Amino acid sequence: RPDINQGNYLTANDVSKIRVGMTQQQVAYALGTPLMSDPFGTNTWFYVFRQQPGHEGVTQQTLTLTFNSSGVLTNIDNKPALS
Amino acid sequence: RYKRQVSGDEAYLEAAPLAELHAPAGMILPVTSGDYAIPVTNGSGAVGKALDIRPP
Amino acid sequence: FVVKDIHFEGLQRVAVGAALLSMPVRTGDTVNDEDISNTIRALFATGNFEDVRVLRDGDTLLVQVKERPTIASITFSGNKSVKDDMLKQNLEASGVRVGESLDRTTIADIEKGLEDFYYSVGKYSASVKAVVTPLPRNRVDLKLVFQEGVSAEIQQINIVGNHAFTTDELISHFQLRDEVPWWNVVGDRKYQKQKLAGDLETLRSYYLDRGYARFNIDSTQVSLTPDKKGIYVTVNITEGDQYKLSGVEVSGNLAGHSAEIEQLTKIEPGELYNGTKVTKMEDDIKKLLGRYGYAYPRVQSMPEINDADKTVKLRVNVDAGNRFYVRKIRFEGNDTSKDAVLRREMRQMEGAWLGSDLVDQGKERLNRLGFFETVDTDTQRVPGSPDQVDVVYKVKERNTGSFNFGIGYGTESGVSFQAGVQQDNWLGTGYAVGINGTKNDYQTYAELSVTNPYFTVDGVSLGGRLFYNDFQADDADLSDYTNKSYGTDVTLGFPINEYNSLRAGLGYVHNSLSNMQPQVAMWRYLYSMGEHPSTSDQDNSFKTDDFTFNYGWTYNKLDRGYFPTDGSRVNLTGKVTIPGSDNEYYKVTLDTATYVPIDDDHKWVVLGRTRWGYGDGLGGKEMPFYENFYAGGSSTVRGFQSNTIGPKAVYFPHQASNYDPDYDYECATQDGAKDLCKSDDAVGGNAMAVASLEFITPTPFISDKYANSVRTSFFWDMGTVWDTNWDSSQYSGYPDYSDPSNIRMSAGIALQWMSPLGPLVFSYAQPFKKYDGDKAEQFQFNIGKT
Amino acid sequence: VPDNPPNEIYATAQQKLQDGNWRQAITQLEALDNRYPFGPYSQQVQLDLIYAYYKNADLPLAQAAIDRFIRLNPTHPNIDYVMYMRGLTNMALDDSSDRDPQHARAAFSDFSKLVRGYPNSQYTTDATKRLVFLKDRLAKYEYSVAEYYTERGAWVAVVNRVEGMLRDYPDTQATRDALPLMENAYRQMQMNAQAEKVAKIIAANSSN
Amino acid sequence: KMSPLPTVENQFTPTTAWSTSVGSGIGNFYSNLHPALADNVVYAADRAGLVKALNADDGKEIWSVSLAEKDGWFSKEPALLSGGVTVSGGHVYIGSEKAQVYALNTSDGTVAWQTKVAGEALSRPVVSDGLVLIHTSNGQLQALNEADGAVKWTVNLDMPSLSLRGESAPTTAFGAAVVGGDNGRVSAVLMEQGQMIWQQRISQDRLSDVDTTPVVVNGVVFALAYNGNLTALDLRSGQIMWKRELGSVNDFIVDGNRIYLVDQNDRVMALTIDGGVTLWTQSDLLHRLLTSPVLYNGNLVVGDSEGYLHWINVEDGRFVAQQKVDSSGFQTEPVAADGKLLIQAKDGTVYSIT
Repeated sequence: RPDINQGNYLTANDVSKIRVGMTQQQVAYALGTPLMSDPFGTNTWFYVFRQQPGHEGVTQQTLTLTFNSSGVLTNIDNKPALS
Repeated sequence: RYKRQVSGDEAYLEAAPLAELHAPAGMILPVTSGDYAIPVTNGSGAVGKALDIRPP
Repeated sequence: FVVKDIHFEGLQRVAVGAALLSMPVRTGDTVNDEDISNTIRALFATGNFEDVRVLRDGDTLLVQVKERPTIASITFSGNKSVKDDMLKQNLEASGVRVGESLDRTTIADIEKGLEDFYYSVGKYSASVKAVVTPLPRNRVDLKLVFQEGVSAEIQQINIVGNHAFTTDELISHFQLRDEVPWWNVVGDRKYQKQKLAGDLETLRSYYLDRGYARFNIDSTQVSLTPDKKGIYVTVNITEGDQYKLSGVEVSGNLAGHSAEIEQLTKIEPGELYNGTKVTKMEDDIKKLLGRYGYAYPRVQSMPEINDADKTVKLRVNVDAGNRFYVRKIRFEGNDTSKDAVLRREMRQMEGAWLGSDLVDQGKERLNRLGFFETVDTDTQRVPGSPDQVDVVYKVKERNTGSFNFGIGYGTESGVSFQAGVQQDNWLGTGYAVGINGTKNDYQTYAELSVTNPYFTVDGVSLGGRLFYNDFQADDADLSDYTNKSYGTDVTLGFPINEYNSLRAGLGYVHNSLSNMQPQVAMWRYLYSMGEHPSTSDQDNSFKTDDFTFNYGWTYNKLDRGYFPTDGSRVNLTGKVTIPGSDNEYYKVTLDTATYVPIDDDHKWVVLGRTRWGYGDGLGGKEMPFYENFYAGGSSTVRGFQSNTIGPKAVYFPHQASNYDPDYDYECATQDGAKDLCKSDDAVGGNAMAVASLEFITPTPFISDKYANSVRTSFFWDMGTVWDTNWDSSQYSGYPDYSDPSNIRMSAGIALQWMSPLGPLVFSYAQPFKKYDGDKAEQFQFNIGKT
Repeated sequence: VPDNPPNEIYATAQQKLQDGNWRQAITQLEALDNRYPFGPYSQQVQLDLIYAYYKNADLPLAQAAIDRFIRLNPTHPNIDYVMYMRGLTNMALDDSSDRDPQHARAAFSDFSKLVRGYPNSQYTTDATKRLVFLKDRLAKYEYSVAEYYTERGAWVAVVNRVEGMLRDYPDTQATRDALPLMENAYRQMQMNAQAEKVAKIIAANSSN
Repeated sequence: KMSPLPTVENQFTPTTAWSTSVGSGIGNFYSNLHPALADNVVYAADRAGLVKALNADDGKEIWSVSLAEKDGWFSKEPALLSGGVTVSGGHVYIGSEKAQVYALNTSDGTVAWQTKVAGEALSRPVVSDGLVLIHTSNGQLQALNEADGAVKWTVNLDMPSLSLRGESAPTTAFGAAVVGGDNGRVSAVLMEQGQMIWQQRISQDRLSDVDTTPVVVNGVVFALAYNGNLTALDLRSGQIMWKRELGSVNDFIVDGNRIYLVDQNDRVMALTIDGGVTLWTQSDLLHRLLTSPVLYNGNLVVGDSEGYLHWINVEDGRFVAQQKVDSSGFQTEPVAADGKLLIQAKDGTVYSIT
């Protein structure tokens, strides 16, 4: 079937321009709007870069960004793959 | 077309009531939006064929 | 001005409340002229009124008004070529309909509008005149008087400034026409801007592909005779001389993928300039930048002309855009076809980054279904977002229930009727259901079919078939027997390559053989089945029930389904009996078609067709004779009568059913038959091989203006059929029907084109090598589906 | 239609409406409304025309009657009826779930306006029930898309929609059925930390 | 509908001095191609590319020559001659739909010169000031040298999206060519190098106006347009003096102090030159697709679609004669000079009329 593509495109370089202590607008400006957040209690930018060509399986890096009460980057979690 | 002649007729329904979802501890359900929200209009009028939809 | 009261005059349909609601000024307000002007043009903006006056009474504010006249009737007079109801349908959409009112400023626009429609369908002399009759109580009846007139036609397509090519041979590739032969379906001679638009581009590409990089269209005049019945198209051009491709030069906000784009734009220098390879690059780069997330990559290319060498340097401006993300893929207008039925044909994913082309692929793949009349895309920016978007497809659903009736004529089966009732979108589920029938000389076929194109999410289909086939061997120019058969099939067909597709299915069949004139080969198979009937009485009846596993491989890489000039088609179909079946055999069929062009213009083509067939029994039984292979005929080995190639019957002496002279029989005892009889009528075989070497060429006498609609072919056909269970030892006096060395051959001409009657294909063939018994049929034809 | 005086034609159309033969009523009324468009009780006719249209299942003609009636008369006593009928007219086109939900939405709108503007109306209580239906219906439409994309392989697309459902139709049966697809959707992208919460939302609530 | 065939008692009774045939002629194609008379000889032709010279009293053939280029015995391509014929200075000028203008020798029919132009040379070539003026289907007003046919200069008029089948042959006065335009405008240009003087618009879905042949007298140009007004322009400024709401594309004659034109819908009338006041009007040949009117022996002669020649009195608009002369029909213009009344049916058949 056609190639399944899901989430945000992450250029692996755009991930460099982001460092802890940023407001949501800068990350948003440097990574675009996140397709998904956490809609339950907390607030966390979910940047999934999922792509799946047919009969080749999924390649996926997950860039999870945790902001504090005041909408400022406190945690930068990068998973460049899965197993 | 032919399906509408059945609705324009009189057929009625009684479907899934509305039950509010609980919120576990250490989290919360998302926001209300409020677009699709039905007020509690009190009382009883005739419903489903019992109601006279003839023009007053 | 203190307003202590608002008073109305002239209100009839519009009640006080609506007017009073509409006004900015209100009772108790202090008013200036501004607030009155606003009020006036507020009242005017409700669509309810024609003239309005808001004036000051002593203390009161008086709103005077006259309402628009209420349409009570819409009548139609002179509209020969348009349904009153459809014409009404357009009108209620545009704005005018009974119950509503008439803006007396728009009658002109109504007239011009309908008149515009008529202009946009051919009749430029068309005149629509709206007569408006008043009635009491501010009512009105509007009668539309139509003077349609004659539709115009293109008296000429002309091209000036062409020296490298004849005008006609350029018009040969066009959509618009100036000639339309009675025997050709070359297209109509009606005019629409879109055709011209396409023709310009075709004309452009024609030159651009042959190296005319400086080719330009200077202008295009559409002339029109004063009598409004004649149309002339002139397209003026400037053909600059030819050019070799110097090289490619990339420059723009490449997004840093300049390392990869050099590979896309590699070229062999000294290659004649080609406008399609360019476009291919332009889209390749655009595809790459699309793969990397960018929604709308732009690639533009201009040729830098170097007259000295006469070699063009291709200057490519890339302009990679931004990334966007599809929040939603929406569907509206699908009032009967479920959402999942539209959403499957998507190539753009929800909750993923955007691909401008992937949004169009979903549009085309929505068109291909034939489920919708019109289908359009709309890309809407999400409110308050710099990169999020909703893609919305708007569909207009079409009735897919169909009555179909066809009719064909061919030397292979005379007249042939097809007829059926069809529904390709059953209840808006994507299921296709049909009850269909076919009828020719030697058989009648009737089937009921239900199929699901997406039993798997990825395009694997689910087949279901219930059938009835009545077959009469005599009419098929074979030895006599009757096969009435019924049964059912279920089949999976999975896609794999867009050029290749596979299928596999389970099928149950029941054949009731009857009325078989006793011959050796046929009976040999009956003994294999444990059945031993009378050899002197064709009063016989044999019935079997068989379960089979069927498989198939289709491969299609033809450049064009119609008049292919390159590529190859290959079809493989195989049958095998699964234990439990009365019979025990397998069969295998392989069809090969291969087109080889040998000139750039693709008008001299070499064809190579092959057909291989082999089947056999497994458990010491034999393959049934009604599953045999044949050769000779219009579509296998021309020059020969259908099915004539192969083994011939060896009849037993028998007493005919209702014997009478005047009629001819085969080995009838009542004609003095006491021993086995050699014969001419074919029986078929379990092993078949056919091959043909055609040479396609240009048709040599029809004017180039439409000489491409007709295909000539010079062919050399070869064929053979034989029987591997044949006992040469026991039948020495008769030919060896196990020998495959008996090659039948023929050479001939074939013509192909499209008539008002349908698809035509002729063939005049001479069989220079035929073996004894073989029947010739030199002139063969075919009209429509057969 | 005969050119008899309207007082008898109304009686005629008043003895065809009761009969249940609508096409018969329509023409006789239509005569009256087309011919006499602003009598003292000519809206009383428009209402009957709307009523006849609705039952004769000529809905596009019913809508265009309603909207005219409202446009010209929004403060008339019986707009609750004329709006309730607008609701019914769209419910009729809805025909229910897998298909274009715009009609259900429009119905939702009409009935919402009805219950807001006129809560003590005769038609309010039934309208509520119809709203309860249309709610879960509109939710189910989302559930379907979620389901397809769940079959597809897109999970982002799923959780976005299940989330959307949780935002818009949290209190519907369709939404309760949808949470497992979100949990799965997370588990497929290895956002287990997020799936785990959805799991709690399920476990801490009824399937009903 | 189409108006019937007027029934009229005609004293006098006209005849046919002779009739010669050219090969197939213009066919059903709207074309300007018409006969040409000069010094007792008649030059005519067909779309196919065949030109013939004829004695103007016998209709007998002096010479005949084909201009359709052939590659061997087998191949022949039509020349599509469409604009002409014009004879002046011992040359025969004809324009091709192949964008070629041919100049033939009046003596032997030999091609003096041939020239590529800016497009379809539909217009009647007009010869003046030692130049041949061509008005091409691209609104190109070119001037070829009368001697060698070199493109001396080119003017470009803007063209609407939709046009009637052109074009407008100009009239030359005081060293300036006055031409009508598909634009709906009359443009005056200097003959020397094509200098733009003035450009006057007389135009008024698809309502437009192609012009076609204006006529100048005493510092007044007269021009006519499709469903647009008839106008008397001042020759110096091109300023509109008086108007008249009526149109046409076939030529009109100016004679005495009257004007006669053939309307859009084939109405013959008589206007005053000073103010365009209508005198007499004949609506009896409506929509019969009349040809250009000509003035012959005090009568107005017009051909029509069904091949009838109509002779009408110029005093009150009464018919004076009627005649059937060819089945093919009459579309292109008659030629009425030297007392010889020539005309050409669509099948290339020329007709002397007495």
